[PDB]
Amino acid sequence: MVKQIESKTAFQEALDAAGDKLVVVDFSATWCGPCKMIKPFFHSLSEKYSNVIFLEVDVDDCQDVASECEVKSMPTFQFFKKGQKVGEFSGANKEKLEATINELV
Amino acid sequence: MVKQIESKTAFQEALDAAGDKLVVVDFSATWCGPCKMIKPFFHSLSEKYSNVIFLEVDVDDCQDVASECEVKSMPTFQFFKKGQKVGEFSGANKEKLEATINELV
Repeated sequence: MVKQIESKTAFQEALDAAGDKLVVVDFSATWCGPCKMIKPFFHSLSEKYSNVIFLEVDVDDCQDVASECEVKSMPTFQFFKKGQKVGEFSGANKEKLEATINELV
Repeated sequence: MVKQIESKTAFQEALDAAGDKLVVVDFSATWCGPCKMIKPFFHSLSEKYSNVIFLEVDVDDCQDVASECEVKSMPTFQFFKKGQKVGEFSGANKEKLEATINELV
């Protein structure tokens, strides 16, 4: 299920502990409408794909992580495999989220 | 020069007091890179076009205004004439900002 990130150290330690597994990070903001609309579906994906790690970073909480990951739209999903970014898109598109997970797993 | 908005009442009162003038609102976030990159140029435009009102809304400060204006990218520029939205785009594009101001003034 979804891991809540509350520091840059925790973000890095998570990308390390993932090993060979795909990591999907949702960068979101609480005030932003599309973020709220997609949160339940992002949590259902985490129950459906045991083999993929799902992280949530609130950009207001972790402005340093947000800045460093160069986020500028919400939600933004970034995909990582062994510390490397292998995909990214923004917008609350359900079909695209899952289709990207299936391409990258 | 640029007016700092710190409430929804102040945002509404500003759109009222503008009368027939174009209002350009920059929705930004302090942590976001492109926002910081374009801030000086947005302030130079405000000195150059006396006849246009330039407002700044920090989306962390005025999450209600941000939500209601349905912002989801930073920076987002929204353009208003007599309380009505007449244009919008996002991204730190200098030429486009000024070209839109000249189309709408």
